[PDB]
Amino acid sequence: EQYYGTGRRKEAVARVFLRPGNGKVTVNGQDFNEYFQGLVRAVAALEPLRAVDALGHFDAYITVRGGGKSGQIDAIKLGIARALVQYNPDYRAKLKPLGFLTRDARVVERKKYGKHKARRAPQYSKR
Amino acid sequence: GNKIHPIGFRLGITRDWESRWYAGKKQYRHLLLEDQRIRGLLEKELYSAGLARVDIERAADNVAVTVHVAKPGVVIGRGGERIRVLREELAKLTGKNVALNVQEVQNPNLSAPLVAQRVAEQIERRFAVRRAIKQAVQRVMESGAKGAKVIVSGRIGGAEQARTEWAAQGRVPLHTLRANIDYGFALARTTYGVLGVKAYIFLGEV
Amino acid sequence: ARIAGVEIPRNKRVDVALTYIYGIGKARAKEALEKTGINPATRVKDLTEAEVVRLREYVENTWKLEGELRAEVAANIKRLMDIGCYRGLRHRRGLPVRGQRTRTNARTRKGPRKTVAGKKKAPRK
Amino acid sequence: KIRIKLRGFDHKTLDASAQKIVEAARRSGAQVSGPIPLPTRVRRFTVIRGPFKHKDSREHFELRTHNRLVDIINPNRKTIEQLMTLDLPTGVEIEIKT
Amino acid sequence: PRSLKKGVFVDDHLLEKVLELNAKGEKRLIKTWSRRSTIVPEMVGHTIAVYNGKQHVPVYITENMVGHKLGEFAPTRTYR
Amino acid sequence: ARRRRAEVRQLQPDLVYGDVLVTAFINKIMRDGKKNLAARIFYDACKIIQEKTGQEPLKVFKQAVENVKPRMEVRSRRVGGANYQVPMEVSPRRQQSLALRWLVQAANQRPERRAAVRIAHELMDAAEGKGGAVKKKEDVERMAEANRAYAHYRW
Amino acid sequence: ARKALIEKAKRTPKFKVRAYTRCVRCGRARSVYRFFGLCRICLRELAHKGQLPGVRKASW
Amino acid sequence: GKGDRRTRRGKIWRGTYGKYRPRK
RNA sequence: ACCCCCGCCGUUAGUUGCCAGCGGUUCGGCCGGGCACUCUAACGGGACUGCCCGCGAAAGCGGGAGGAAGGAGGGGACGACGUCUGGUCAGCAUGGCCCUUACGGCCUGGGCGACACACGUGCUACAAUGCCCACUACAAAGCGAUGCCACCCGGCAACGGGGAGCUAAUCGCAAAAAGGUGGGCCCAGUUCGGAUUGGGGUCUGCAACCCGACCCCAUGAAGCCGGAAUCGCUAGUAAUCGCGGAUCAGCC
Ligand SMILES: [Mg+2]
Ligand SMILES: [Mg+2]
Ligand SMILES: [Mg+2]
Ligand SMILES: [Mg+2]
Ligand SMILES: [Mg+2]
Ligand SMILES: [Mg+2]
Ligand SMILES: [Mg+2]
Ligand SMILES: [Mg+2]
Ligand SMILES: [Mg+2]
Ligand SMILES: [Zn+2]
Repeated sequence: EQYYGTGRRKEAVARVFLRPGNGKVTVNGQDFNEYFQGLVRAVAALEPLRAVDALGHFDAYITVRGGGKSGQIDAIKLGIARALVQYNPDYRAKLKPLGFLTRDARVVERKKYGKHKARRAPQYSKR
Repeated sequence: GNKIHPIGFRLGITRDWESRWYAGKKQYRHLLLEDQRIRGLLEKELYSAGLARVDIERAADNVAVTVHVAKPGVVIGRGGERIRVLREELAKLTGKNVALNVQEVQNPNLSAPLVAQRVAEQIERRFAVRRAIKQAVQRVMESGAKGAKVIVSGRIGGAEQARTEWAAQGRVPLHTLRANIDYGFALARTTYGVLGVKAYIFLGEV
Repeated sequence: ARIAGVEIPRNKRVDVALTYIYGIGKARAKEALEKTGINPATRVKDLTEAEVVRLREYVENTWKLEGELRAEVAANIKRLMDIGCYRGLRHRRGLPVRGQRTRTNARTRKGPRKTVAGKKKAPRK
Repeated sequence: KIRIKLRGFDHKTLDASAQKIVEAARRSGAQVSGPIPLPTRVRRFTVIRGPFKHKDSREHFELRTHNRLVDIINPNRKTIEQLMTLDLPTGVEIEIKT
Repeated sequence: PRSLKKGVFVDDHLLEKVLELNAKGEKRLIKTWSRRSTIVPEMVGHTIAVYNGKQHVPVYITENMVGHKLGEFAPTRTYR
Repeated sequence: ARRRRAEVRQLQPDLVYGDVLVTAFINKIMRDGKKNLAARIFYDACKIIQEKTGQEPLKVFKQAVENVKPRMEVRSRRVGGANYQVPMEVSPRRQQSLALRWLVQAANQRPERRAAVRIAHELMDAAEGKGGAVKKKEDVERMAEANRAYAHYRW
Repeated sequence: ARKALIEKAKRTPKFKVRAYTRCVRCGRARSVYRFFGLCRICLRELAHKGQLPGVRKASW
Repeated sequence: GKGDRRTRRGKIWRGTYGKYRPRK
């Protein structure tokens, strides 16, 4: 009837809803190719599908809010990866070795004082 | 010149605030300046009583104030005549209308502020600094405490060169964020100059 | 086509081209073309004798341009310069007028650095 | 429909406070909307550590304010009885608008 | 590209003191610390002495220098 | 790197050829992390290699890298006074880094106003064995083997 | 921070632009925070004692 | 660029609005 | 190590949230409704070389499984006994010395903003992996009482007049910018770059000459990638892009 998987990346949340069907994707309304209009990376998000020969067998409604269309592309990629497991829990065996079921914990680094950008340290002359 | 205040460092845990009351934007700065006015007089007065802390709770035009002392008597007064003078001298400062409780200090020998002032005074009377210090650590260490330490600033004995005296016993982990170390500082005006006094007392842990 | 005082902007978009005039900027460009109703994109060469007349006339007569303008500006400066006007003295002395720092960064108004001898050991770093 | 809004500095002096208000009125009115959290507003004070120079000393201080809501629809006298005068915390301050 | 808005400012120390002299014609000198004030026609012909912040310099106010502000005619710093 | 032997970051394959080496090259084109413009340029280029060249872009590319990888390079070294330039092999790893870097560099050294083209044309020239990229490569080897006397300082 | 120069409390600005914060404890006019009436120093001193209600040490 | 006070960026950089970066 | 922020899961809580799921629609999650989900904030779980193979006397090293994650998972707070006669009596405190019609105090004005020059830290840039115009899309953390300012009007505009809501997860600052789409520029000191200067004007403030920021017109400099020498950063880091805050009338 329906399947779920969230998915978060670099501060992005993607609600992934798979549903046996054609293979289209409605990201926040616009078509998959409409929200990510011209982003050589987009293709990534659906990689967990091709992982187990899905896509042309499922369908996906997706809500995405937070971060940037790049982070969303990874949240969504994780969503489609999780949801694809509630469906058949047997997918892990092949879906995980790729690492799709991991939550990239790489986040912006705090901006420490004394320094220009968390690390970028100010420069000196005839020290 | 390193190391943070052992209290301010632990405020989240093993140590509560001296003024716990909500407020904001338009009031906070006014409602705080007051607290300082309060504490101002209490320390200027209740010296001989042995001041150690001045909790100040609030809710609305009915302040708290719970002065903590070693000699609760000196505070109260004869039959309670002084706690009348002050408690009144109080509203002549804050129309707010406030109470004035008084708790007694169970062994002023575990009150960093006291141990400090204790030493600060001796030094003002011209006692041998190192002695006064060792003694103090002993008293504190000799009546409970899993650790203690005292530090006197400089110009020890009126010496032209500012020095710095020590003294310590048992664990006194300033780094362990959960120690529960009472910190106390005492000044010490003198013919030759100011000399700060620091008292550190360690109790339990968790 | 030649327009204002010895003006001959050619082979570029008319707007761009009009820019080549003393008193005309990217602003008056789109306007003079706006009013005189001419495509701004037309290459000056591809213009029309009819358009070159409405432009030549609208512009030359609507704004104070070229020589006559430099005459004004020069005239102005001369004035606040004749009267004890501080601002005028800044012109004489050749230093920046709009109240900027003259301890460093004033080369655009001073010219090339005029290095002199100095004092070493006194960390001028 | 009595909307309560609780704010405090201690995230316990509220969960304690606002929780009393829940168990109390849960015996004289509706069933309460449960104490709903609400984002916290933090105030940062970045200060130079020592006096005179040392531009890169610093050390951060923040004054985080917490909020709680609750919401009791179906007000019924006894509700305004179990609540009206039975609070306890001092580091709290309420505002209610039924 | 200066600008005040609506209400050309002029301290009335010298203002109501300059026009009072307009009644008997003019006068022979003035002296105000109000270098903050704009110059109005009534000042023309006159000779107001402005303050360096140290001295009172004699400034003959002519038409050509109306809109300006007195101080612009009494230099502050000393250079070269 | 005093402690470990810093392992190589492994890159996610191409979003079209699924070739890691490509991502690498694209990363060398990128600047200010504007990885889209970077990816585009390399793909537009691949389509410029399709038109003007009846060959598959991917193979033209790899061919290029190949001719641009130096197999010997000179590394300075202090040996009794002077700093003799010792000639020596080049790690497989370093060969790539240099090849790709050199390509992008020479590519941005070309005249054609369009970024995507400079890459397109540079790659091709490289394949044929000509171009600023292969120059540097052959210049390097020349440098070594011309200092092959101090090669007994093997390093 | 001379008594004499703590005429700031005088209101009488003659014009309200001559008004200026000043520390409500040391007179440290130079970097007085509004929300406290205190200067960067005193603010730090008191925060360490705990006399600044709900003003813990930041970190993240 | 970020410096031309009479362009989009020049306005954005200077955090302002005018004939070159209207409110909308 | 005990504390804080970020990674995964669950409980409690639902005016944040969504047809997830149903009916309606000015089809705006707008309406009813619903807490599932995102989230909000409080608490609980989870990692310990705990399990498997290999070496080792042991500590542990290598490898593998599970897992969001590991062998200190990523970033903070946190700085030993002491050193430098380190820094600050100008934050405050304080010994000693000195001044008391004044080395005190009030005021107006000037100065701290001077320049032939030298250096440090930076901003903007020299351009096509770019600049300009238009259209269109994703963020976080913050701040708001005379304060944020919706929307409407007058102005090219700064801004002015009018005026709703907000006491602020429910209103405002706010537009994110880089980006995607379409057009223009066509390699030129240029639709690069904006210094400098002339003029007009807004705004704060008693007051913007000295000495404010902003807007519009004109002006349109040096600069075509930098000698010797020299600085930063090991990953979500550098690089690059915009957003907020404190101080604060305004603002350099
Ligand atoms: Mg950043
Ligand atoms: Mg002021
Ligand atoms: Mg430009
Ligand atoms: Mg073992
Ligand atoms: Mg530690
Ligand atoms: Mg010294
Ligand atoms: Mg000194
Ligand atoms: Mg200065
Ligand atoms: Mg209008
Ligand atoms: Zn202070």
